[PDB]
Amino acid sequence: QVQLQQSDAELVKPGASVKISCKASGYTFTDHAIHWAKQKPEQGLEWIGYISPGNDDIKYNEKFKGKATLTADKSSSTAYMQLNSLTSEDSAVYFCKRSYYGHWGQGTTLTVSSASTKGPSVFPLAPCSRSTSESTAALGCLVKDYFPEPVTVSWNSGALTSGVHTFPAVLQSSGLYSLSSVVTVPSSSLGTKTYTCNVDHKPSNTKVDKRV
Amino acid sequence: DIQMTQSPASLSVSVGETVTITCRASENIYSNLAWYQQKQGKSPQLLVYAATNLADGVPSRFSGSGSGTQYSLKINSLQSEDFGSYYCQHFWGTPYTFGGGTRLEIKRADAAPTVFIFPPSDEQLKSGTASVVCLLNNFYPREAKVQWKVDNALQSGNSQESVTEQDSKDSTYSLSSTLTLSKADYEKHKVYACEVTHQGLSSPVTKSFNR
Repeated sequence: QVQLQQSDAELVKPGASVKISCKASGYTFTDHAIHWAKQKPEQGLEWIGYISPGNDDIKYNEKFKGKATLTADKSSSTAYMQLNSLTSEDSAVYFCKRSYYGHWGQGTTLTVSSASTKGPSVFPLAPCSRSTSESTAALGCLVKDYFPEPVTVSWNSGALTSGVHTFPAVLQSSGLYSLSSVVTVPSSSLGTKTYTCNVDHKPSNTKVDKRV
Repeated sequence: DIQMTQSPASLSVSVGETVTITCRASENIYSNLAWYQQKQGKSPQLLVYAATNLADGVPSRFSGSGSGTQYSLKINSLQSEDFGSYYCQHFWGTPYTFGGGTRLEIKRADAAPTVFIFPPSDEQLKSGTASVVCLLNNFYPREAKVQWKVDNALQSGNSQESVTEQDSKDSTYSLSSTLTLSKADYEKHKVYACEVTHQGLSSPVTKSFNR
């Protein structure tokens, strides 16, 4: 059934140009417009335009003729958007779509910066002693000093959902991000389970699995 | 260019109540309007297409109303997982505009933070910077205040907070506050103190460690 796989995040240099794929799966590509939308961090989305693969009809939101160029390749079912002369304002999540009312893709995160890519340092968070408050202990990982967003934390290689909390990444003084992912267990359990946090930073292929 | 205007912008409304989010087109979309709910780093989902038609998995507690220029989303037995942003989009006449969004926090009665403090891990100390993290877990409302005392010096300026989305289930928040010090400044003090205030706590709780 309808799946649209987008490119992973890209860090791109100012004044340059990035090219985002939307690889359409599980439907026939050639009779459905793919629309593009851009949502910045904590804001609204606006519509970029659409590229109907097939009769190659494209229409752009006027504020984007020039900065984007929608394009499609009829054979691997991939629409593309290219964003030209990238600038800080172009940093946002860009999304593709299946029709008028369709299925959205996952979102590709563009950071447009001058800075270099840093994969994260994973620090441990574990308390100085038990009975810190209640019969609940907390453990966590500090994914400190990485660039660009996003990092994904998972506990026990996906097997631990009950009690994790991974905070929104924070932008530090240095211009790199930090983020804590903590888990709360009852105290009983310090020994019942092994805690592993798996940190992923795909923009710099850094994959760590810490244990706490 | 035909602009949709959404109202209200924010809504804190209790479970079980009934919500009404309206969205007015600047001129007439002919009931080509979609409503979306977007949660916190994800793809929007389709609630209602064609200004009243329910999208495939949506609950019955959602209805699309409207015509001409005044369209409406109504959620009637509001539940814990109905928080998030709702957006309406009009599909008649390019450009296909988005409304301004509505953020819905589903209201809860008070809950007090359960506070933890974490010392700088040695691996980190040995890199020249030392972060002390304080955690307020599962509280409500979102407004909590954290004060660091590094000895008994009220640190004003060297901490950053971050807060989770409300939980799908219990509708409570959590918050971290990272304090950042040079290896120097952390090794030249013993008491590190996280002191949390929150309506819901009778009297401010303070967590601390030494070294």
